[PDB]
Amino acid sequence: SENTIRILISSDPHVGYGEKDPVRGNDSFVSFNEILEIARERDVDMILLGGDIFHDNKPSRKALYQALRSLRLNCLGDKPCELELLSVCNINYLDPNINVAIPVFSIHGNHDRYSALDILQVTGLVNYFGRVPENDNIVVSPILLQKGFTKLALYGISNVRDERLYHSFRENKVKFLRPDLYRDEWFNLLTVHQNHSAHTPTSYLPESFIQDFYDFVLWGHEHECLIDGSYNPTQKFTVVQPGSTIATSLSPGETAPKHCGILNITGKDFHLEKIRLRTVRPFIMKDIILSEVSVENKKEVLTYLISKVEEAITEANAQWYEAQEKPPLPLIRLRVDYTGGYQTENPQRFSNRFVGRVANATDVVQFYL
Amino acid sequence: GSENTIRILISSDPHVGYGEKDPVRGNDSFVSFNEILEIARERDVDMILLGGDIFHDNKPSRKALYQALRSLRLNCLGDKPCELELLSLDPNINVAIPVFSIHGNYSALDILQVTGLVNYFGRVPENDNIVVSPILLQKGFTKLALYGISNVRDERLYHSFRENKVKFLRPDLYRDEWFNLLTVHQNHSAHTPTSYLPESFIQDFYDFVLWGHEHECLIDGSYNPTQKFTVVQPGSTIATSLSPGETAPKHCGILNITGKDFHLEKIRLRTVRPFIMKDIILSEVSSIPPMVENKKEVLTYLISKVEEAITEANAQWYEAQGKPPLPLIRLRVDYTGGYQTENPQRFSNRFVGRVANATDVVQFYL
Ligand SMILES: [Mn+2]
Ligand SMILES: [Mn+2]
Ligand SMILES: [Mn+2]
Ligand SMILES: [Mn+2]
Repeated sequence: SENTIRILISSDPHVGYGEKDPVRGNDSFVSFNEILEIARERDVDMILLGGDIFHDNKPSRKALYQALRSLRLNCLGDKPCELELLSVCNINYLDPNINVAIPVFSIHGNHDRYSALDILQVTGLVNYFGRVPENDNIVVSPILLQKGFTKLALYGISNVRDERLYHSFRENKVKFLRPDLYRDEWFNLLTVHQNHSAHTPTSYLPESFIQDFYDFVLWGHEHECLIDGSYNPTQKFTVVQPGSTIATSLSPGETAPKHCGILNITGKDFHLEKIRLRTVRPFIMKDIILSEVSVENKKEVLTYLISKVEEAITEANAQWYEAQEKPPLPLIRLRVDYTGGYQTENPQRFSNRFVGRVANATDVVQFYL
Repeated sequence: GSENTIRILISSDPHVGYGEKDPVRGNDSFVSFNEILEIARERDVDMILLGGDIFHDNKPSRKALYQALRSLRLNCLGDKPCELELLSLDPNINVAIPVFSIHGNYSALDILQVTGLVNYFGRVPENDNIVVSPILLQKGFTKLALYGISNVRDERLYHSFRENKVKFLRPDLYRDEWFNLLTVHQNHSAHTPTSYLPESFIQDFYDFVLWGHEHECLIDGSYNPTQKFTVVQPGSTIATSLSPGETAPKHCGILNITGKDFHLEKIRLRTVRPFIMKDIILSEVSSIPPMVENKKEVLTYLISKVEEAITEANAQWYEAQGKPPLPLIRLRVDYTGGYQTENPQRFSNRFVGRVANATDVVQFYL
């Protein structure tokens, strides 16, 4: 406990997504808050984030305020002054229960002077690292942290266009300034924000392009929770893609239940514990095939799908109780294949049928062939 | 070291953002507001107190907001824990210096407060009726009861006082151990008796009244024998106009309070640009021959006074420090009696790169 660095790890909070929305318009704020709230409740030493912190490129004053609020309420702790408030600005003393500062560390995403990072960072609440100035020639300088005997090297690469990144690695334009003080005695963390898999080989970052000396790799960008990770035995590291904290579209990857994680680093071994996020709105997606189901057909399709949406709703309620009075309006998406001569309907029309019952007021279904 | 003294840096109207987009003066507001806080730190005070008009603009820019927070973190935030050693609580730790302020005239200000760098107070729920709940502070045996009234249109405040609709909630425990400090942001003087706040309307139990909203530095303060308190109108930290009050050299003060006793130390601002102003009556001058083709003469006399004002300005910048920036120079010229004048901007352009307000160098009147 005295030589173990505790890092709460998450990614992609997307602060300010759907601000205007009359149902979901707060989700962003709430969950980014749950993230930092867990960190204090679980008493970690720092927070690491995978980038994509604000959604909008120029965030609202509301968004900026909300991130700041949650950052203070949880990560600032106690402020020292010889001035007591009788009726904080709160006297610290040197008590056993003293509220320490939990510094937040993040790289930048594709969303990420001045500048969203500038206001967070200048208040000393968020620390930005791994930023890249030239894409053609990158020089990654690490953060060096010491807790007890354990030493942690923290390397960062801010989001680079994947193709450009692909070539920079291939042409040797990505150097890692490693330290020579206690060389080979550091735990090396890499925090990136690129696609992990791609349709096109040059549009992602191959795990093989990441040098064997690294022990841990935090994977931003990708929103799907894969918090348990994977061990690359050729590069000898462990890759954790935490996923986002909010469902930023109705894709199958956003349906996997969101978590964050505490990375307990001691010396050179580590332990990672997954922690379910409660504040995230449930998202159940079902794929329906016309051929599988058993032409002048309206009633047969409509009743089935409407009773199939009411199926997902109760399945989504189940998982909010499992994740955790009334649960929040769930997100429901149906992918249906109406091949084989089946009578369809209007997409939004079907989605006006569930107003007040689902949170995605517009696209509850998509009809493909 | 003792310590039973509450030390408070007093200042007002920093007007962060004023003249943001000017090539020359663009950065004055930011630096002078930073100096205020830099001094507070150099002098190890316990807290900062401002009279309001912190931001010049209603919605200050993302730049204006950035600088204020930068200055607040650098000088006021102080050291943070963090139990983790970055390799790139001792006895030389830097403590937090809390900033308290009232309002002048999801705000940027709410950002200042939510970060935990400034505490807005003295808010008024209703303009017609004002109730003032005091912040109670204490450091040792010394007890400070800090009261605020954020700006109210002088006409309504006047009346709200006269009609006994302004109530002060005084704490009942240790009744007289409280040193009572009031922060206001109103006109101190006016030509009609309802558009300023008379010191007489302020209840006699106060001991020190901080007076924002009057930009002119009168930091030496004033004793009110009848009400028995001391009024200190520190002034702004930038010249927000070219008026006579803006000419008095800008200052801030550290206010040491022990028990019901106080003492005010005053500090000259270094970062404030010089501003000299000359009031000129052409009939009060020879060599300017009245009622004949005098334009050539008037011009040399005026151009010389400007030059003369520039030297006084440079000199005043050195007196303050203990190369100067381009000075602010205003000539208020009374041309009555048959004297020929020039275009004000033509005249002001004869000093581009020489003064900091080229567009305005003079004002002609009768
Ligand atoms: Mn991304
Ligand atoms: Mn993202
Ligand atoms: Mn003002
Ligand atoms: Mn004012």
